[PDB]
Amino acid sequence: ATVNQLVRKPRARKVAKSNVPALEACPQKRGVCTRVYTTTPKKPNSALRKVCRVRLTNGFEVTSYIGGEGHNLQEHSVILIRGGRVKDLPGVRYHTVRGALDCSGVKDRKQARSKYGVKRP
Amino acid sequence: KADQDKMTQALVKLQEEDPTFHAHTDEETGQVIIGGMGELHLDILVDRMKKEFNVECNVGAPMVSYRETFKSSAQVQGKFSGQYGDVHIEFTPNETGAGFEFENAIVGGVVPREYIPSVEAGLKDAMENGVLA
Amino acid sequence: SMQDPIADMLTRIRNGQAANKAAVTMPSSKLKVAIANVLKEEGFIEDFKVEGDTKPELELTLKYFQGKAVVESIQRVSRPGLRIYKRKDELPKVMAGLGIAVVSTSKGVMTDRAARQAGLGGEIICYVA
RNA sequence: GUACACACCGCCCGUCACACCAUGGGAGUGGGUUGCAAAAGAAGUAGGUAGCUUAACCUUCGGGAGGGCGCUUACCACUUUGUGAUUCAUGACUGGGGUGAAGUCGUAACAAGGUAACCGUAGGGGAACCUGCGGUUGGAUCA
RNA sequence: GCUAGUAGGUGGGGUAACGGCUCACCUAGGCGACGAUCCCUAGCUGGUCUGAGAGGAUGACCAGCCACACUGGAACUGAGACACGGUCCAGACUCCUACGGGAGGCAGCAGUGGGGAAUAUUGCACAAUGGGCGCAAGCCUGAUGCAGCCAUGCCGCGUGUAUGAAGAAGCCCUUCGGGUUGUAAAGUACUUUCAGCGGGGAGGAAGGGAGUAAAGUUAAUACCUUUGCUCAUUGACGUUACCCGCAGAAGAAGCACCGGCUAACUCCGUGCCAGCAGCCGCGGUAAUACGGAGGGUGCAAGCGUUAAUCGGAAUUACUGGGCGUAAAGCGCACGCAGGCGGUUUGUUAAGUCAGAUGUGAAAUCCCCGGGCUCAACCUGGGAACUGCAUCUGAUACUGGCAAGCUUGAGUCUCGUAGAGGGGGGUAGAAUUCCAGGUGUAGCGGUGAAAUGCGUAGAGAUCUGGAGGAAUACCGGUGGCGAAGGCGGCCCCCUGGACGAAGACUGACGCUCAGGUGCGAAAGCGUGGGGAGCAAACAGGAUUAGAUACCCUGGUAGUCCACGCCGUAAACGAUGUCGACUUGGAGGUUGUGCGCGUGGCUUCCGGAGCUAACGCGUUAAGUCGACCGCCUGGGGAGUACGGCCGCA
RNA sequence: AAAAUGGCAA
Ligand SMILES: [K+]
Ligand SMILES: [K+]
Ligand SMILES: [K+]
Ligand SMILES: [K+]
Ligand SMILES: [K+]
Ligand SMILES: [K+]
Ligand SMILES: [K+]
Ligand SMILES: [K+]
Ligand SMILES: [K+]
Ligand SMILES: [K+]
Ligand SMILES: [K+]
Ligand SMILES: [K+]
Ligand SMILES: [K+]
Ligand SMILES: [K+]
Ligand SMILES: [Mg+2]
Ligand SMILES: [Mg+2]
Ligand SMILES: [Mg+2]
Ligand SMILES: [Mg+2]
Ligand SMILES: [Mg+2]
Ligand SMILES: [Mg+2]
Ligand SMILES: [Mg+2]
Ligand SMILES: [Mg+2]
Ligand SMILES: [Mg+2]
Ligand SMILES: [Mg+2]
Ligand SMILES: [Mg+2]
Ligand SMILES: [Mg+2]
Ligand SMILES: [Mg+2]
Ligand SMILES: [Mg+2]
Ligand SMILES: [Mg+2]
Ligand SMILES: [Mg+2]
Ligand SMILES: [Mg+2]
Ligand SMILES: [Mg+2]
Ligand SMILES: [Mg+2]
Ligand SMILES: [Mg+2]
Ligand SMILES: [Mg+2]
Ligand SMILES: [Mg+2]
Ligand SMILES: [Mg+2]
Ligand SMILES: [Mg+2]
Ligand SMILES: [Mg+2]
Ligand SMILES: [Mg+2]
Ligand SMILES: [Mg+2]
Ligand SMILES: [Mg+2]
Ligand SMILES: [Mg+2]
Ligand SMILES: [Mg+2]
Ligand SMILES: [Mg+2]
Ligand SMILES: [Mg+2]
Ligand SMILES: [Mg+2]
Ligand SMILES: [Mg+2]
Ligand SMILES: [Mg+2]
Ligand SMILES: [Mg+2]
Ligand SMILES: [Mg+2]
Repeated sequence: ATVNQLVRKPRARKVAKSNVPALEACPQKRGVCTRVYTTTPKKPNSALRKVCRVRLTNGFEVTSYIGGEGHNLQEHSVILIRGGRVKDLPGVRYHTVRGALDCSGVKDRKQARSKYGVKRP
Repeated sequence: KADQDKMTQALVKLQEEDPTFHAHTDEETGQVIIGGMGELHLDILVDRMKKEFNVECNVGAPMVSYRETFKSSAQVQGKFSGQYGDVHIEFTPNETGAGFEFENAIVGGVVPREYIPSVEAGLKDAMENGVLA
Repeated sequence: SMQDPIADMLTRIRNGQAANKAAVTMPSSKLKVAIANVLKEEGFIEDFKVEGDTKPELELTLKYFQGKAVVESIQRVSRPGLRIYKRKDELPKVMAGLGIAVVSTSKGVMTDRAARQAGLGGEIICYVA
């Protein structure tokens, strides 16, 4: 690109849209679980992965992943969601936070307790 | 569903006012069970919910836990057809309160031992979901 | 068309040095002669000469130190498309001072060092290393 | 030569079936915002004066000057009407796209892929495609 | 595209003041591709974060400016307001009421409800600084000084420290030998910051109020003022910093991580399950990747996670990238605006350069210092603020003006080659059709067939006629044209290129967004024409099927005039113009004297370039000017809107 | 002459 051309039309940067739309520049958002269900992973991974549909205060409804072993979450439970997409689950762009609001910490967790909201023995 | 949300809020407020009133959602059935000191006590609270909170709801006796069983015995073949799976199972009624009994009576490796657990899992899952209701 | 004559002069030297040509000849002009003198004084070119009156021709005698061109690279910093002017403090340094930069100061065309000593800034004609 | 590399028992295209996701159209429908043509006229401010009234000034002592009030006019907020534009939401149904699963039908390309392939264009056909016309090599072969 | 107070003018009115500020009248202007208008978003700045820098992102705290004060509107008073705690009106809300009528505005401080992932006490003092009023005393001050809450951040400090093999137990691992935890702990000798308890103790305090003295002032040693002098007095913080004393290791470590990237490893459980995951991926019975344990690594009153910004990203490349084949050269050309432009002299000084001056708030940043036990923090001075205006110099270069020159470009004279274009005409060969003669049973087609044709005489052969279309050989890696393209011969009209030797003009040039023209085939419209060929279509075959390949037929179309369309792998997948940089073999077309010198063209190849393949004086080498274009693959060159088109 | 196809796998 010649200088004169660049003067006429400047170089433009990419939009670079975010990958966590529902959060809307908020570290966490709160939502009520409309449904809690298990979904199969994309290839080459085989499991039953726990997910929930949560209607956030912002009003966007997004699938969120309930991490750890076991969950107490049911329909109408209030949970706090954070950014983080599950590779092998399509349309899952958020993770539920264990130990926040209704969501309970993983039982019998002695390592990475803060991540799974488990209080020190 | 909109009435459900209103109902939940109404139930919370009523529970705050009256601690002898207990309202909880059964996770299994998804039914909301209301507990009270009297039928009138519950009727008032239901009426309040309808009038004060404008919640339309239907009140009935909670569904009792029900279990299914077989009365007669029969030998049945389940064939799935590459993907291949063939099993012959004899179902017989057990005594009342005897529970579930599974017997592997395969002889001579007609069915590979590796697939026996899969057969059991399939039966167990199907039994849990029932056959009638 | 020949919109930049000076660029052609530098190109002729560079191409001549690559081709192991003893001399490079171009149509003479006052600026080209001035730039040539700087190269001769800095010992990048052995000698320069002008011939003809109606149509003068500038001949530059290239020098090879060890069968390798003395001028490793020659580049036109200021061009018709984009002109570059530098203040005295901002005058460029080539190859950590090993190279020269031809600067057109008010007094005349001179090396960057000479212009910096003078304290007069000017347009940067080219970098010669 | 090759788009194959558990290596042609390779690879791989499209219709159709099913579930789901985002999206376009759609009798329209309901919000937001706004353009234009009008309407409207609280208060205030300015202008005029049917009338009413008047500490300081003047006076022939009657009044005069000047002012206030009221009325009226101009401007103008709310508000109101008609007709457009734009944006958002939703809509029976419908178009194309994407994602599964070992569904169905074929085999279009990749080897000369068994009618070389492909480009533009026109016609035809369940589908990939097929055919005509002109163009390209980003075709193999040649003993 | 926009605009009628609109643009300007004249007069009058108006403002503190200029002014369409306003009004009348007059003229028809003003604005915009250097983006008007309109739509969307937004307080601005000094600064902050990031970055080597250039940039990029941002504008919380502090400071400057602006706007706003329930919403909408208006004015009054005043030096100043169209006024947070003023007025009036209207509206929405809340409240009072005797129902007639009234009251109110936390985006001051604290606080409540609500919303949210989330953000503090309805504190103390006016002791200091500053402000209002006052002669002053003083009064007022949710400014401000302080306190409370919060790991939110930054900084500093602690949680002991020497000794300690018993290499204890206990844990984990183990080849059961042992190794590891680990001198770690116990054991022993010390130290006591900080916390706690006790006792001392700065500084922020200046001034003001009493007197008292002198001087000034005055009629006055009055009073007043001024400066000294003397005596009590002023501190919210506050149980102040700090110092000192006392007891005792007492009262004080957690979080994330260990497949690779990435420093840190095994064991056990689990078995494509449960799970993990930023990326790559891991898990199906020997998992350093899941969960737990031992051990280790990294950090530490924090440690992770999430969100957000910059970097790495040369991945929008000004610094600092590309476009033969990876994404990217407009199909080609003409050309306005714009960009750029040979050589010489004079002149000017716009750019450029130098110096000077004014300014560029303080703070921040940076440097050198100073003060808090140190640090964070506070602070003095300097630097820096890269900018801008003005003045005075310089004149190389760029520009302007003026005069030149010939070298670029162009004009003329002469000749050469050419399927260059448009128009009219004509020839020969062949096919088809029609008529007649001869003649007899096949013809035609295919891998093989069949459909089809023929005894109403085909096919074959000969003769005459008609009509349309294309021009064998020449013919060529040949030529011509900007590209698309252009092929028998003849005439007519017309474009371009090249060579030779002179003359002539005097930079008259190059590129080119927008714009305009031309632009294969197919297609469309109107009117003609129609031999051959042939989408569609029909029949026969082939096949599992055969909407095909093959066979027999056959319509549009192919042809002509005119009009439209505007696209192709419109390709050299290579923009245009100019300069420079080894060679060889050929083609075609001039020209000079076998040897030269021009134009064009084909193949090979050196340096160099390239990811490689290749390109290689016809560059994809080396440079310059200008333009077009690109920024992962799909979705998609599609949707929508616009423009254009008969479609 | 005709001559289709072989899920995804480690
Ligand atoms: K797996
Ligand atoms: K749809
Ligand atoms: K609609
Ligand atoms: K094909
Ligand atoms: K075609
Ligand atoms: K005026
Ligand atoms: K105006
Ligand atoms: K307002
Ligand atoms: K004070
Ligand atoms: K660049
Ligand atoms: K031009
Ligand atoms: K000049
Ligand atoms: K026909
Ligand atoms: K190679
Ligand atoms: Mg729709
Ligand atoms: Mg009025
Ligand atoms: Mg095929
Ligand atoms: Mg083929
Ligand atoms: Mg092919
Ligand atoms: Mg067909
Ligand atoms: Mg705003
Ligand atoms: Mg950088
Ligand atoms: Mg006033
Ligand atoms: Mg006020
Ligand atoms: Mg207030
Ligand atoms: Mg407040
Ligand atoms: Mg809340
Ligand atoms: Mg008060
Ligand atoms: Mg490592
Ligand atoms: Mg294991
Ligand atoms: Mg970058
Ligand atoms: Mg690149
Ligand atoms: Mg390609
Ligand atoms: Mg390409
Ligand atoms: Mg081209
Ligand atoms: Mg100047
Ligand atoms: Mg400053
Ligand atoms: Mg000049
Ligand atoms: Mg040519
Ligand atoms: Mg001619
Ligand atoms: Mg045609
Ligand atoms: Mg036609
Ligand atoms: Mg035919
Ligand atoms: Mg045919
Ligand atoms: Mg195209
Ligand atoms: Mg072509
Ligand atoms: Mg192209
Ligand atoms: Mg051109
Ligand atoms: Mg070559
Ligand atoms: Mg389109
Ligand atoms: Mg369109």
